Formats: sequence, C-alpha cells, structure tokens
Amino acid sequence: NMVPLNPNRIIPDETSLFLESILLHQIIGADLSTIEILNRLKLDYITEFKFKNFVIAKGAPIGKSIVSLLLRCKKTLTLDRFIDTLLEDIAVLIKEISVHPNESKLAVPFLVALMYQIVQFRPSATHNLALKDCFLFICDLIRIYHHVLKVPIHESNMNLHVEPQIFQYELIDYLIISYSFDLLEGILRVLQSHPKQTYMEFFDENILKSFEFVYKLALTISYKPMVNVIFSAVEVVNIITSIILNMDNSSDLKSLISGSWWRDCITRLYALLEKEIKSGDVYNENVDTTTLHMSKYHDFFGLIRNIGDNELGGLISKLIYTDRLQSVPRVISKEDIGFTAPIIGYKMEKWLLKLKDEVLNIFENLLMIYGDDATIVNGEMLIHSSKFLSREQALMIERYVGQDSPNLDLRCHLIEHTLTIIYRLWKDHFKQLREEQIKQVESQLIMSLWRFLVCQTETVTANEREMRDHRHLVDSLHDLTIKDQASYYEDAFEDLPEYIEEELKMQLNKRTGRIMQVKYDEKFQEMARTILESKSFDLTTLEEADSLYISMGL
Amino acid sequence: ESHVKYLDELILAIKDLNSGVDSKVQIKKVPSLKILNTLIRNLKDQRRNNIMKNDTIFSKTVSALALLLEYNPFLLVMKDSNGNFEIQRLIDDFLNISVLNYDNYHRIWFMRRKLACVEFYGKPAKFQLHFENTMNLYEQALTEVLLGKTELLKFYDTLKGLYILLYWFTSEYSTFGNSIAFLDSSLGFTKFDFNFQRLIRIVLYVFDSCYAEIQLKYISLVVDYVCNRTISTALDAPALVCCEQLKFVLTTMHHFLDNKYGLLDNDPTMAKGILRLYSLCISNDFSKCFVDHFPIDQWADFSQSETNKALSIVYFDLKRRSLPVEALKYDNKFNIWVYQSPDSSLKNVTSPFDDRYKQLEKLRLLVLLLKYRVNQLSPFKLILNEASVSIQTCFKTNNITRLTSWTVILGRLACLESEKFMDNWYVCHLCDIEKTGNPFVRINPNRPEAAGKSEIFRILHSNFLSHPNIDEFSESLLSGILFSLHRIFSHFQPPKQINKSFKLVQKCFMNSNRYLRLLSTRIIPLFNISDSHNSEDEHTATLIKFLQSQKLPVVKENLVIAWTQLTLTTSNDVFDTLLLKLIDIFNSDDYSLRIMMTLQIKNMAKIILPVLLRQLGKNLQNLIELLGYSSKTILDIFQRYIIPYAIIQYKSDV
Repeated sequence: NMVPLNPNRIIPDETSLFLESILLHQIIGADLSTIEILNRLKLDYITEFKFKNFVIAKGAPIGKSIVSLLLRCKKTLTLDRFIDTLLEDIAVLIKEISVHPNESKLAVPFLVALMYQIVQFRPSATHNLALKDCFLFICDLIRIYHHVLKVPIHESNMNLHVEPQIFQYELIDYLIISYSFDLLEGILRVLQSHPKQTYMEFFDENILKSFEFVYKLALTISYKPMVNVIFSAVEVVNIITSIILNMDNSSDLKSLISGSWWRDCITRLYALLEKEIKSGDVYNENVDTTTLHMSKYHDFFGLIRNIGDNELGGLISKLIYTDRLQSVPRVISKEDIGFTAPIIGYKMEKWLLKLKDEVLNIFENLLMIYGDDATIVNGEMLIHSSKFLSREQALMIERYVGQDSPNLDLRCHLIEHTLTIIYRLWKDHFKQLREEQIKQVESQLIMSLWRFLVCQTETVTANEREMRDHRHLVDSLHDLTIKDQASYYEDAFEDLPEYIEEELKMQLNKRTGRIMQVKYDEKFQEMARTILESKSFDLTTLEEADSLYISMGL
Repeated sequence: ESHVKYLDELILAIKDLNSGVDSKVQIKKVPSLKILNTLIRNLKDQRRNNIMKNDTIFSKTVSALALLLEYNPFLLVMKDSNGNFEIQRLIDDFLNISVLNYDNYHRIWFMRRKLACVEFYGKPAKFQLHFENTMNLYEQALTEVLLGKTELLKFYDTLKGLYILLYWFTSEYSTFGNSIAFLDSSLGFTKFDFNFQRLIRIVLYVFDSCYAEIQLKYISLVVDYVCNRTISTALDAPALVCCEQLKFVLTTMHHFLDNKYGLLDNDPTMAKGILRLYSLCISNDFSKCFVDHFPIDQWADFSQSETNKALSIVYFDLKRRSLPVEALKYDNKFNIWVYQSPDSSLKNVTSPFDDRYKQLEKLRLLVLLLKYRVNQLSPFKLILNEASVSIQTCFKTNNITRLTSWTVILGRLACLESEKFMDNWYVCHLCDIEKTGNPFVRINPNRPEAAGKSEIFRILHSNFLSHPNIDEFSESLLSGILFSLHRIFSHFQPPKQINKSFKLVQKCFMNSNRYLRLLSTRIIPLFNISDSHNSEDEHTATLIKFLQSQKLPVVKENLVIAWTQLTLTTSNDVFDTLLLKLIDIFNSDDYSLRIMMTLQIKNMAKIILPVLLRQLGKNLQNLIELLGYSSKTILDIFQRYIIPYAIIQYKSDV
C-alpha cells in the first residue's frame, strides 16, 4: 500500500523565493513596489556611509545598493544567513540614519517596511541572538524617538496648532514609532512561536528595563495616549503573559521580572480598561485617558491588523516621487486624508470590541497564570472586573441593546466571558479575599450576581411569535449580515439536509432572545448560583436574602 | 423509525430531568446515578454501517450527545483516574463522529460550537500545564509522508485528517474556547496565527509533494480556509481577514489547475466554486492580491476550446476590470456590455439554482439599503397614506405579521422626516448612535411633536391607540408599536398618553414574560424630557407621585430603577431634593433596596450627603465607609455638625 515518490517537482528554492518576494513587494494600501520605493532613495547629509563591503556613494542609488547587496549576498548565504546578514547591515544603517543632526529619516520607515517583510518572511529556526540584536537595537531606536509617545495630555491654551501643517514628518515618525513597536510585536511573537527550548537565552533584565522605558513612554498617564502604541505596548505585556503561560517552570522568567514592573504594567492596564467605548466620537477628541480615539493622524492597518479604512495606504505611495532617487519624502496634506457611511465606524465598534476582548482576555490569562498568589495579587482584580461587569450590565440594558447595530452581540459575549472570569474566581481564588475588599464593595458584586439572579426566571420562549417579533424590531442589521452570509459566503448556507432548518429557527430564536438583555444561559445562571446560593461568605443568609427572593417571586 | 418511541421518551423525560429545580447545570460530580452506562451507550449505539446513510436521524443521535454532555458538564473532565479526563477519551470517539462530519461541514460547525464543557476542557488542562503528545505524533506521521511511504487508507483517512485539522486551526473564535494556549490573544490576531502559518508552509510543501471527487473536495477546502473565515462586521461589503492566506490559496488553486485533474463530470462543483471565488474577489481592493497569484491565461481557453462554460464569467469580469469606455449600454438585460466580435453568456450561464444566484448577484454589482431592505423583503407620501389604508385593511381581519409589519418602519421614517429639517439613508445618528455622557442630555426637548404634525402618530392613534389590542390582545405586537413610539417620541415631545405609560409600567412590572420589565423604564425619559407643555414643571413630579405611590417589591427593580433614572436625569436642585429622597431610600430601609440604591449611586457616578449626615446625627457607617474608603475624614465636615448639634440636643443628656 506504498505510495510512490514525487521528487519531479520544479522546486522553487527557498532563498530564491525570499529574494523575488522582497524584490517586488507592494504593501497593503500604497501604489508602488517596495524595492523600488527603495530605488528612489539617496542618503545625502551623510556624504559617505559604509559598514561591511557595503559602500554607498554620496548621490548613489540607495535602492540599487540594496539590490546589489541582496544579489551578491545571494550566492553567498543560505536563507537564515541572508536574514541575519541583512538584519545586521540594515541595523547599522538605521542606527546611524538615526544618530545624525541634519539627517532626514525618510528611508528609515520604508526600510522598516523592509524590517517587517523580511523578519516575518520565515521565522522557523531563526535564532534569538539575531532577533534580540534587531530587537534591542530598535527599542533603543525608540528611545532615540522617545520624544513622541509622551507628548502632553492636551493642547494647552498657549500651545498652538498653527503648523507647517505637514503630515509628513508626523506620519514619518508615526510610521517609525508604530512600525517599530510593530517590530517589537512581530519579532517578539516570532520568539513566542519559536521552539520552547530557545527562550530564557534571550530574556534578561535588559528586556525588562528597555521595554520598561518604552512602556512608561507609551501608555501615558500624564500625556496623550496614542491608540496604536497603546495596542502594541499592551500586547507586549501580553507577550510576557505568553511566556508565563508557556514556560512549564515560568517561575524562571517571573523571578526575572520585577514586582515594581508588574505593578507599573497592571496598574496602567487598569488605566486603560476603565476608559470607555463611545462610537459617538471615536473619531474626534474628547475626555482623555478615557477614549481610545484612533484619529486619522494614525489611522491605517498597522503592519498586521487590517483594522479598516487603512486610509493612509496610497498616501504611502505618495511619499516618494516614484520617479527620482530622493532623500526627503513627498508632501501630503495633513487633512485631505480622511458622513458617507459610518459602517466603517461600526467595523471599528467590532474591533474595539476585540480590544476589550483583549482586556478581559489578558486579565483572564494572568488570572490563570497566578495559581499561587503574588504581590500585585491584591483583589482589586475582583473589584474592577466585577465593576466592569456591573457597568456593562446596567448601561448595557439602558443604552446599547435595541439600537439595531450588531455591536451588541460581541458587547454581550464580552461579559458572557467575564462570567467565566468570575466563576474562575469563585472556584479557585476565594482564599485571599480581604474583608477590606468585600465590604468596600458589597455593592457591585451582589449587583453582578443578582443581574443573572433576576434573569433566572427562565420563563420566556413558549413559542416563536414574540421572539421573532423582537427580532424584527432590533435584529435588522444582524440580519443584514445574516442574509449577506447565507446568500453570499458559505458552503453550509445551501442545501440544509432537513435536520437543520429547525436549527435555523431555534438558533435564531435563542440568538434573538439572547439579544434582548434577557434569559442568558442555563450554564450562566447555575454557575453564578453555585457562587451566591453557596453561602461561602455572608452575602446571603435567608434573613436578608428572602427580600430578594420575593423580589424575584420564589 | 425503529427505536423512535425509545428516543421520544428519552428526550421527553430527560428534558424533564433538567435538574432537581430550575437550577440546571449540576456543576459538580453529582453525589439516580445511572448516567455512566447511558454515557457509554449514547456513542456505543451508533457505530453501525447499516444506519449510516441518512442525515436527520443521525443528527438526532448526535444531538443526544449534545444534551447528555451539555447537561452533565461534569462528564468531560471527570478525572478518568489514570491521569486524564473523559474529553480525552472522547477525542478518539468523536473522531469517528467527525469522520462522518468531515463530509457534513454544517454538522461539523455545529459540533464544534456545541462542544463546564469547552471551558472545563481546558480549565484543569491549563492547570495541569495531551497536546504535547498529539503534536509529537503529528510531526511524526507528517514527516513520514513527503517522501512517500504511507498507507493507502491511513493515507486517505489522514489526508482528510490534515484537511480537517487545517479547518480547525482556521475557524473563527467565538466557537472554540480560549482553553488552549495558542489562541490566547485578541484584536483578532493571537498566537497560533504564525505557528499555524509555519504549519501552512509545511502542508503546502508536503501536499505539493503529494479520486477525481477527492480533488474536487481538495480545492473546495483550498477555497474554504479563506472562504468561511470572515469577520464581516459591515453591510453588504464584508471583510476577509488574512491576505497572506488569500494569495496562498490562489497559488495552490494555480498548481491544481496546472496538474489538471480532479475534473469530475455532472458539475456538482467546478462552476459554482470558481464563480463564487472570483465574485467575492472583484470590487475588493485586493486586485493586486489576484494579479500575481493566479491568471488563468491557459485554461481560460475562450477560443471555443475551454464546467468549461463557467471560468468564462470570471474572464468577463476581468474584461469589466479592463473597463475603458468601449463598453456600451445594457441590451440583453445583461451588464452594460462591451464590443463583442466576445460576450459569452447570461448572468446565469450555469444555474443549478445557486450558481445563478452567486453569479447574477456578483455581475449585478458591475452597476457603476437598510431602509430599502424590508421594503423589498415584502415587495413616500403616497407610500405613507397607502400604508395607512392598507393597514386599516390588515387589522380588519386578524393579521399578525404583515399587520405589525409597519411599526419599525414608522419609527425610522419618523427619524428621516425629522432629518429632512429617503434617497440613500438608514440607521441614524441621534436615533441610533451612543455618545459619552447622558443619552438624555443628548436628546433635544424643544423639537417637534406628534399630534397631527406627525401623520405617523396620526395613523398611530388611528390604528393602535383606541383599539381592543390595548385592552386584552397583541401580547408583544402592542409592545413593538411601543418601541415605535419609543423612537417616535425620542424624536418628538409628546402630550399627556401617559395613561398608556402608567398601566404600562405596572404591566411591565408583573409582565408575565420578563420582556416588558424595564421596557417602560426605557420609555419614561422620553416623557420626562419635555417642553411645550410642562417642560420641567410638575409633570415629572406628577409621574413621581404615581411612582412612589407604587411600593411593591414584587418586580421591585421596575419600581425602583426607573424611579431613580427619572429624578437622576432631571436637572438641578430639583433632582437635588430628589437625591435627598433617594439617599433617604438608601438611609436605613429595606436592606434589599438601600444597598441597591448605593449600587446605582455608584452607577450614576459611573455614567446631599452633608445635609443628611448632619440631619441623622442631630436626630440620633456603611455609606461613608464605602464613599471615602474610611470614615475618619468626617472631621472635615464636622463643622456644621458639632457646633449646631450634638450639644444643644438634650442639654444635659446628649
């Protein structure tokens, strides 16, 4: 039952693939090809530059110098070797392109586009030594641009916005900072996706200190926050969590980390999370430290997350003349970039939903991380998690459901997961809770519990008609997508085999009933019951509980 | 058919056996004790090839598993006391069920979502931190191929296995749990993205190194991994999430066409597949995603040489992409055609009742609304009054759907006619978009009214106010017309009407179905905000007398939360005295309610004290303790207290 050999492929060599792919890449949004963008680059105010058989003349073709180095080192190196060689050369490049008085940095970001395409290309057996070389080099690159993410809390009465009005060097350094943090992202996640063996060899307290510099710079509590860097930094925190949940004895890396730094991270996570979601002006500026407003100043995808309008893409192309070797970027209006259809706003409502998914998701993850307690282990997790539960319960019911916009589905799946969070709390972590905390908020926890304890009527459905009516009232947008999906985009959405038309009807029944704020899962209500109706703390003795029992019926 | 009565009694009596009470999970290992044998048997009565040619009865068989395990969540991780769970020893059992569901993709999706179940599957599993073991075996057989020394039937079975594993790692989240390590992160971009992208490189190379209908299904999945993994989150122009995956599938389709086999006749698939694929692609900016990874220059073969009449429509849409003005006016009812000397077929060249849909829809897009949606689903001023008269007719005789088929329309069109202060327009800003602070500081009082200036309300009283439905009918339709009135009055200061509001709120209390409960409360602020008659005067207090006069804690929160929200939302020293009464309601009274009053005090802080403190002191911890985190600051405000009270009271005693 053998299967014969199949070696007669005309195999494209991995090195050749890498080469051609870089050689003709065009990025998501612009108009022009990577290497040739490069071919429109001259590094002028540094009249000579040279590191390792890598001469460039004064007015020389940067881009051709690239393709030169590329091809020559081609018949030198293998795949990984070609990576690390580029990485070192481009690193020296970027470093000096950085440290220079009159130098403009046009090339830097585009080379950072390199950085991505490159390092992403094949992270299979790449070694952390090279990774960290690039990595540290860019973190301290960032501290060479640490003059960004700590710009003040607001425009002062004197601070003007009269301007050269350039979006140029703004977008320049924005791409720089972002792309750079985005490096941090990508290479650090190639770390996390490397074999577990090659891990602690990279982690020193230098990671803590350098990333501590940048984090403090980033998730400001005394400046403007900046949603993209907010993203990046916090997922690096997530990277810490990742190495925790992955290293079997993660106690190694934990002991590496410092208590003050866990604090200066989780506290700023609190600062992040007790902000709010208001699609009302997600696209303007309002109360700060409270709104993740991704303004056009920095609104595109980011080197991974295809977030939306990506409205900067072609403006990436508009940066070079795409006809002449050049050093300083081509002009763009700071304002032409960016009432037609707020459906983009609602794409983003789904995304910032994925963000608060991240918020609760990392908090869950650290929850499971600390099976044993710690110093930042303090219970304010119980407080604030339950607090968020309360607020997205009450304001949920009074505002967001019924507004015929599919944000509510994920807006509720959020707290449906926070249910698991709290139920994790009930099972595991009830050997620390402070009387201090329980009686600082006897209020909100009982609110949370009774939110489903009043839901546990379990007395709605009884037919199709009323709930399908609810649906026709609210589920308009959700059905727009339901019918786009059933009519456009699915194998399963044709030829129901007669055992799933009922699945259609009752699943839509359950989803609409679960849409209108009421009758959540039997699992939900009983798991919450195992917490309150169990008397493990004196929340609920009968003498002060039957007033709620009667307030439910009972 | 055979054990049909047995299954009927089973499902009926076990649905009866929801729990000892309505409290139904049974979170713990339950202390009957007869579900071990039936646990084994529900899957032990199905492995029989004489009962494996029918969809529905096996679907009921697997829904039996759904019920058994769903309502014994103490089954999966039950500590099979070697070291393991029973989700682990259902892994191999459900693999046979997923071999049946390999073909039935619909059933596979359902099974994945169905199977504390998934939470617990990786709750103590992540605490124990089987996956290391399975990944070792995977790498093993994976590398065992590539060179070609595998079985024939483990070949087949596990080739389907590779495809199904790819489908698993490629599906959306909200089904799978976060239980596994490698799904943790969010923003739609979590960890195994790239460990699975490394797995993708691996599968690409190995299967390039790799029965007609087999290749059919193969390219079906080649589409599928990027075809059924969308985040959508939009209107009719939805979102496909990973471009790398997109172009990778494009190039493997290229390699398949290069081989030129897996061509099977009767066209169950070819046409449909290719059509759907390029349709999806078109408008979407990833033209450049397509450009490289797949031109069909060879098998395009549109010289009458070369199922074979379906890649022609993708060639037609590529000519539409060419686009320069040579194209002309719509004649054959097809697209605005172009100079042909050509034009291949009609919008359904091959029309097995679904290919027609896909193509004709896509090609229709070549043309260079929510409000329109339901209108066409049941295919202005004239529309207004024609609606009025036709609804007179519809409530003439016991309609229940096309009758109520007008309420939401009424509302949203009130929104549009307010806006006119219908062309391309749907859900609207104040009507339907939240903001930072108070929704009800957001609303505008001195806006128009309903009486006749809104013929919407004119028809509203015409057919929905003086009706026997308000008396004793339309359990929920009479509610839907009130969500209409919701948005209506939202856009319109109403008159007092409140006769509906009052008995409506008391209804909302009892409610029977807990749907009406806070619904009235949602209603109230509309009445509360007001102008043009008792804007901010007694009107609210008038409601208040009503409300406070209601005292029952039966459906307590209806009585109480709204009681708050009104006064809450109201303006200054008025609501100040109101919150004085509210902190009275929290003062020392109905521990069920004083506490919750504090809860929603925190709530309003989310979205009086000195006066009361001094008062109660003169008269004679929780509140201040919760407020300031410690009561000792009372020194700060003790000024007007110690001086004016605490001594003159009972000159010698106190």
